[PDB]
Amino acid sequence: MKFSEKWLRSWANPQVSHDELVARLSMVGLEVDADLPVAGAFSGVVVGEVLSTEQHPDADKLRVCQVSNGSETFQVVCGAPNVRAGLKIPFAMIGAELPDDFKIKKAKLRGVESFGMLCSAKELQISEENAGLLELPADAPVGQDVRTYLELADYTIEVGLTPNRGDCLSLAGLAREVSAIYDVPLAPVAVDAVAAQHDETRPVELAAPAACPRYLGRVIRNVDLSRPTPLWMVERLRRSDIRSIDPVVDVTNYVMIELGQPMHAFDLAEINGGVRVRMAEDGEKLVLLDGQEITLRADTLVIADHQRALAIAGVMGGEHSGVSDSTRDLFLEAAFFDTIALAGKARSYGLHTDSSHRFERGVDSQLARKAMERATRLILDIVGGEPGPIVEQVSEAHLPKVAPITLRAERVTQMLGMPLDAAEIVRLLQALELTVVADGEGQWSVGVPSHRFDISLEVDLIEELARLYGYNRLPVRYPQARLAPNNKPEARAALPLLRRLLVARGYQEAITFSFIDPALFELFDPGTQPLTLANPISADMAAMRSSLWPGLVKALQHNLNRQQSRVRLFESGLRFVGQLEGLKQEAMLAGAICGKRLPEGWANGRDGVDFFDAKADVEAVLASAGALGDFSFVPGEHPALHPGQTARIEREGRLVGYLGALHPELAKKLDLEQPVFLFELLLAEVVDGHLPKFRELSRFPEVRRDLALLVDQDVPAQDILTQIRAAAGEWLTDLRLFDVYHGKGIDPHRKSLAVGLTWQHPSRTLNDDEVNSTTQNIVTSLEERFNATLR
Amino acid sequence: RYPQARLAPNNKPEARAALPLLRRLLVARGYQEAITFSFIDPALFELFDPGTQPLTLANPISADMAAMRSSLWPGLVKALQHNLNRQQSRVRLFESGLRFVGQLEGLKQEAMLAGAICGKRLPEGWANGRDGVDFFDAKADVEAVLASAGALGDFSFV
Amino acid sequence: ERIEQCFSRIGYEVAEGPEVEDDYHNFEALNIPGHHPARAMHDTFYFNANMLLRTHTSPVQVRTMESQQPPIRIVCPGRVYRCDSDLTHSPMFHQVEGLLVDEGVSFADLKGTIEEFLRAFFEKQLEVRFRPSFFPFTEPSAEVDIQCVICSGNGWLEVMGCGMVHPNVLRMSNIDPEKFQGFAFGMGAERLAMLRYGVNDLRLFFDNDLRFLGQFR
Amino acid sequence: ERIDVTLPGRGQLSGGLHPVTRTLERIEQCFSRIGYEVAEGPEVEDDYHNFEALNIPGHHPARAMHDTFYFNANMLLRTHTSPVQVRTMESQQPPIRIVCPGRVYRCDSDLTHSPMFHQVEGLLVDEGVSFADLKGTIEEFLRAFFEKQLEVRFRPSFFPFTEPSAEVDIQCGWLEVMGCGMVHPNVLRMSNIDPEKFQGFAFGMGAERLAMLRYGVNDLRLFFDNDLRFLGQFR
Ligand SMILES: Cc1ccc(OCc2nc(C(=O)N[C@H]3CCS(=O)(=O)C3)cs2)cc1
Ligand SMILES: Cc1ccc(OCc2nc(C(=O)N[C@H]3CCS(=O)(=O)C3)cs2)cc1
Repeated sequence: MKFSEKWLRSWANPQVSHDELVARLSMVGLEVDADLPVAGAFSGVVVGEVLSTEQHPDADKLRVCQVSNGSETFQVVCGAPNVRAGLKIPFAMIGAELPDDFKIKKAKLRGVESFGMLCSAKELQISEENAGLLELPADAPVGQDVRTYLELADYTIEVGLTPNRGDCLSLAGLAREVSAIYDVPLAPVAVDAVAAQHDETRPVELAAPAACPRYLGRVIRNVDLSRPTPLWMVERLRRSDIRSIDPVVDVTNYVMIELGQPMHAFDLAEINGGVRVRMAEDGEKLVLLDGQEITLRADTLVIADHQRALAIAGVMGGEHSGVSDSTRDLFLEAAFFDTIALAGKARSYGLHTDSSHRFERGVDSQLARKAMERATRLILDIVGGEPGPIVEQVSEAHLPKVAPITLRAERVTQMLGMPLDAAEIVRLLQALELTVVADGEGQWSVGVPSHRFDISLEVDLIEELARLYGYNRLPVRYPQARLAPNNKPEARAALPLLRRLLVARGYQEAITFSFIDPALFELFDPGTQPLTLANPISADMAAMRSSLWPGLVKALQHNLNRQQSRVRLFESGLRFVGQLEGLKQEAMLAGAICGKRLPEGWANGRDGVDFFDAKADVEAVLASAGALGDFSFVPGEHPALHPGQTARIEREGRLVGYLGALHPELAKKLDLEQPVFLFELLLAEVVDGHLPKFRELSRFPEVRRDLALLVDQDVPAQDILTQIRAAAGEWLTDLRLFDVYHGKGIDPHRKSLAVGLTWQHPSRTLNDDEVNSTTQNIVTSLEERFNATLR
Repeated sequence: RYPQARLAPNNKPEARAALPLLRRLLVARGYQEAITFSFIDPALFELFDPGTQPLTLANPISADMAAMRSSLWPGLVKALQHNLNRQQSRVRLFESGLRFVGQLEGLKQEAMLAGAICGKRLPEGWANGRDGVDFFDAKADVEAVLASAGALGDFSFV
Repeated sequence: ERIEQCFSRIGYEVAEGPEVEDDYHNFEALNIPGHHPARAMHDTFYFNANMLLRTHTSPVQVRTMESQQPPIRIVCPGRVYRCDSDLTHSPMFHQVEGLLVDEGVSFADLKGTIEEFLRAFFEKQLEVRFRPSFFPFTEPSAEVDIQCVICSGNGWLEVMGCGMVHPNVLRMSNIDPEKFQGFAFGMGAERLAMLRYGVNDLRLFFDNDLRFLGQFR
Repeated sequence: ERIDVTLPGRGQLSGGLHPVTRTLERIEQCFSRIGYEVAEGPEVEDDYHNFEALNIPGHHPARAMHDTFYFNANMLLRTHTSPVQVRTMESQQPPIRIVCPGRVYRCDSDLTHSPMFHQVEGLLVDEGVSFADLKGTIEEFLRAFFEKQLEVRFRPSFFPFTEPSAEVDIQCGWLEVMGCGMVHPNVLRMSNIDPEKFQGFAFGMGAERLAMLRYGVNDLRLFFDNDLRFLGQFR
């Protein structure tokens, strides 16, 4: 909402400077978005009158004019194509200071003496109209300072209104606030009833009184629509960001911006048998004044005649019913439309107007009549004509009525953290035009004025009090709490814990978009239909991810293309699996690595990362809550991964996730030349651990035995290690695979597994006989289960 | 009943490396946390702190628990060799605690973070090199700690 | 992490919810009527008529109010989504929302909480300004400003919003507004991170360039 | 054809923390989450902070060389973390909400008792604090700590620094796990806190005792040997 401060101050003057007013406005809940001067600075410019013009005898593009300042006649040489006798213009006398340090001096232009200059709006920084001289009203006061006359000592304040302050969508609304804020007299425009000159009316029917409980209509005969909108109105509208279009629209707009009442004028000749305020028929067609052809719905209120719809009630007029050049007679409209009935209606047709906005936000239900009289007077002043009587059709039953609210002083003290005096409370609420009647000790019955649509509860009253008292003047307290000692279980691996572990283990944390390209989704999840957005921002951001991998891989190659060799990234976030019916939204921890195993350094080996580097990272995470043993890495397969280098991770047979090298074919497709290692873990299956259960420490020495085992190249190492543990007896304290050999010294389809077996008895020393005995049973077990051999 | 409190949101500065943070970093970096007695043998104290008179107890529990430590090193080294003698090859320990420096008049009781390592650089494993730990392995551990609050550049190893 | 710590140290529980939400939890339960412009496809990402990507973490606070009776002290950090994006705004971002529902909560309590949170967060005894604003879920409501002591490039800045929980919001989730009062607050994580770290361009947050990321080690 | 098996991963894996450290962290967290500040002090303390300020008279048996480690006539190794709570009471005026974990020392040791150990002490000093407040605090702490809705018993006991005082038992037919009490008027008075305006409660517990209960540790001597075979069990 934009406005001229001068015009506001003509209703309620705060008696403080501009800066003070703009500051306070935001502090009371009307945030100022801009405060700008209406024009540039200048002095010595008065209203001048061109008495005569003559053709300059030595330059055809120039004229020799006689101009009066109401005190004296000066010869001014002018080259503007519009300079003519009778014209009221800004006369810059000798000595006048114009913008950008332009001082008017004496001149002898092509042998002719000039005692001043006549100006354009551009020259004065009034408008950008340099086409010619700023033509002032025929009735301008000759000699008066142009800044005084054109009200140039002014600013335009723009307020970013909140949806609850629809009442502030006018100068009337804004001036009421200022009067409340500053406890100053409010002087509203006195609107005298315009007396009917004739008896011509048009009947008005309220076919939908619940959607329009009040409608006012007036016949204005023999209007001259060729006449121009006066400057004061153009300036007031302009200073509110309303561009002048035609005299009749300008006044209905002016009345709206001045008082808050949106109004509409029809060409009386386009009204067949009077007005019918009714709902549209399903598929009723109406062409708007902007040319748009709307196909209406039964839920939409229209202003119609006895033949057809004329306008979409409170939003926009029709082309046919509206004023044209041929218009000689008017039918003025000022009505109240219910906010609930109008909510979202303009939007549903892809429309938004100053009228639709004010009606949706709320228009004072009692205002139509003052607005009607005001617009009548302005129409007669601007375009003439003869007014008939006002036809008021009202439905008392459907008029908005808010029940009085009881405000308790204790409730204000409680909420504000301090008591307010009864006199202060009454003063403040009455300033906002609320009706405050005492209802015993520290209680009142308060009534809501017709312009306010946000007040129905006791808390809304407290809000108003806090707002005008000053939010920053209110006390500061910290909330009381009966708090008890508490904690989460000890044996759990939380995500903040895991993140820091990954950090320590050389990972950088990435955050990628949850919605990816469906084509990317298809690469990592082939037969799966993603959960696809109905209104995606772009089509390459349409699919909800079922893996953090496409996004991580994409961030990895983003870096690779940016001169990065070693990219170690991790992300945590939701996975979206299935369609709405059955959708699983699971938190995942995923990681992606590439490049050298170690950073470049004098002390570091130049080996590239592999599977087993990523494996250690997963192991470290999986052991974070002392439950590593609960997990198993089984040879598995995943479409995004290399089938020869993929591990399916399980806990009690349930799937934890996957670990593996990104599939070489996927890499080809993505133009990725480096091997990439991925892992993804379902956080729900990682968080639980086990509390340490102490096992007694032996006072006796441990015994170690090393075994070199020849096995088929394809038999899994963990299958052998599991068999060894099962056959080692009760005293085995440690089992270590310290080497794997797949060389020339043995068969090309076999491998040697060098294992270290440690035993410790808790109550004595172990003898060589029993240990050799246990060792042979391990071997025997591996001979029968894997056809193993000692090297 | 549970006591009522007018509590206000609060926090410590963001850019700081707290001891619980550092402990977890050293855990991730392959260290085991030890807790050793603050009072050591005067002879051990002398080995690590030549020329200084320890702050000695008047009624020590034993004579080999008479000296207040001026370093967590004698205690850490002792826990390290305790393990070495108990069939351990790779011992990676850290401790945090007070050091006692000076006599009663002027005594400084400063919190220290100390670490001690020995054995193979890496644990025994099929994929791991059999190199023994050295200076530069411990250096990386100190570097990682010193960089924990984005101030690594503030430190110099001379 | 930092925002959570300011409250978890004082009894606030960290609450999480789903990112794919329903119109009841995301709008209706928060006093946002069916005809409200926030619900439109110009601002909200939809799957169908009823299912969407959450516009805030407020639904988490709703799910908490349904699950338990007061006292409630929660902080709700999370990924949130908005349709109307380009520069200055991303389709995905992070925010932390707060809720405290007890027997005798005031606007003074709210001011104290917010002012001390900001002081704690920015590690300065900075000036805090409360400006009246509007939200369907809160009444009274405020936009919170702080001085430019944390720059606009390393005299006030809007950093967050708050308000007293609306009676209808409580009522809808079976909390009696006569017995229980409450306050809520909201803030954008990226905005805060930008203020804290001197980050100029919001788009650096989702590119994941190592040259950006590495600076926060 | 570049297939591989699922052998162990390469390199270094995590170590772990000491069981006492885990226990202290856990105890602190139960209180820090509800406004308690972690307070630390020196281990080499004076007579005043360690005894006198705590209503322990000069002739009291706790002061003797049979229980307390001394450097000279007034300087000692602290027998508790209570001096830290004293230093806090001197430094500030109420409200005070602190937890004081730390190394403490006792002369009379062998088995069942070590010359050095760890304990966490608590202190809350405000305007209207009661014994009901103390019971609530302790009962909820223990349930939080042992992750069970266990039965809590308060038995009347004695301490020079508290009145009334209690020994706190939990089931498993009961086990004594900690002590507490309402701060003695003389203790507050001595540290310029008016006992007419301010009330307070304090509590004390041994970390090793708690760790032993939690982890099933039989012998208290395992805590200071630092055997890797012991330590490794708390990864
Ligand atoms: C049940 C319930 C009740 C109230 C709630 O209020 C959450 C709130 N949010 C704000 C707010 O200003 N939010 C925006 C600030 C910047 S941002 O990141 O765009 C989010 C104010 S009060 C939530 C849930
Ligand atoms: C100023 C001040 C006032 C009062 C204080 O009371 C500390 C307390 N301690 C206990 C207690 O039972 N302690 C022992 C339990 C097991 S243990 O490890 O032997 C220590 C009870 S109340 C402390 C400081």
